[PDB]
Amino acid sequence: MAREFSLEKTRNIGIMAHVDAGKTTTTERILYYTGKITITSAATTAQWKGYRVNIIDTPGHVDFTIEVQRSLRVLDGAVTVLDSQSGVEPQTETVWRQATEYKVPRIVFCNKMDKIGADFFYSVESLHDRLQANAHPIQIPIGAEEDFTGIIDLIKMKAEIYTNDLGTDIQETDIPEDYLEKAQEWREKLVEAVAETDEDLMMKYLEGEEITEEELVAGIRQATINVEFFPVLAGSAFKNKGVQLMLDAVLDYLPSPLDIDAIKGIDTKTDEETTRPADDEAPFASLAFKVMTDPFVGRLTFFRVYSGVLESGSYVLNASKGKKERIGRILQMHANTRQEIDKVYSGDIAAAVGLKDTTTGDTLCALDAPVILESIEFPD
Ligand code: NA
Repeated sequence: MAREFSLEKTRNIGIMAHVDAGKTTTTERILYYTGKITITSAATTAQWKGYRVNIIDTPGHVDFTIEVQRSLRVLDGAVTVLDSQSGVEPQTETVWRQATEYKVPRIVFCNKMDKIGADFFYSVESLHDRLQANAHPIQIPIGAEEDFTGIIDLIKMKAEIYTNDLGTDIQETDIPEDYLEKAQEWREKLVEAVAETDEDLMMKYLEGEEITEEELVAGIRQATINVEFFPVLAGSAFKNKGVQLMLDAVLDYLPSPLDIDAIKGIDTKTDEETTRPADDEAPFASLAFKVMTDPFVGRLTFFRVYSGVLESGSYVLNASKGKKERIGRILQMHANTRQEIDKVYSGDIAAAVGLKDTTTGDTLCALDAPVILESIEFPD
C-alpha cells in the first residue's frame, strides 16, 4: 500500500573481501546484526536503525570475466574488508581497481585487529602505496593483537570499549588519556584530507575556521560517494568488535540509490540512449542478477529495480529476450524469514517466483516503455 523505507533510507551493499580477509564471518555477523525482527543467498533483505539494507553476494575470489561487472551494477556501495595483518594484497588491488572503474563507493573495514601481526596503520598505508587510494581513518584502534580492546571515533572523539566477544555490554567512554594526543593528531589529518575534497571547506580550513561535526560528516559522505575518499575503520568480526560501528558507517557514508548516476539504457522505440533514474513515478525498469532454484516455491529470479514500481501478479517485458513475462509472487529473503510482498519500488531488490525465460543480466521493464539497460557496458 505504501513505500516502507524511502529511497534516502535504502542501502544496497556488497562485501568485498578476499577469503583470507574473513569474508564469510564478516558477512555472517552483518546478517546477524541486521536480521533482528551451507546455502549463501544471492541477496538478503535486512535493516539497520530505520534504514533498509540489502546485502548482495559478490565473489570471494578474483573474477576476470563479465559476471563481476554485473553484481557491481546491482549494489550501490560496498564495504571492503582487509586482513589487518596483511594489508592490501595483489588480489585485493585488482578487485579494488574494478570497483573504482565501475564507480563503487567504499568504506574499508580493517578486520582481524586481534590477530598476531595485526597493524592498522600499515594496512592504511598500503592503501596509499599500492592503490594510490585516498584512504583516511575515521577511527583509531585501542590496542593491537590480543591487546585490541576498543575503538576510538575520530568524529565525536569518544571511545567504545569491548568487555566480551559477543557484541554486548559495550562501554561508551571518553578516549583513554594515553591515546588522546594520537586521536587528536589523526582527527586533524582527517579534517585536512576532507577539506582538500571541497573548495569551500579548504578555504575555511586554511583560514583557520572551525569545521563542525555535521560539516565534517557531510564532507566525508560526499567525497566517499564520489569515489574520491575512503573512510577506514577497524575491528574483529569474529569477536564482535566494531561491527555495529561499521554498520553505522554504511548509513553515514555509503550511497542511497539517489546518490548514484542513473542507469543508462537504449530506448528501443527511438533507438537512442536514455536513463532510468530512481523514481517511483517513472516507467518500470530492472535488471535480473541471479536465478535460484528454491526448495519451496521453486524457480526464484532475483532482480534490482532501478525505476518505477512493480506489482505482484502483473506482466512485464524481458527486453533482453524480446518477450512478455508473467510476474507471479514476489518475495524478499531475510536472514531468518521469507516475506511475501505485493509491490517493489525503485532502488529495492526482490525475487520473483517461477519466471520462465529470464536469466542473469536481462532487463525486465514496462511493456509500454521498453528499454535495454546497460548490464554489460555499452560498446564503443
Ligand atoms: Na553500482
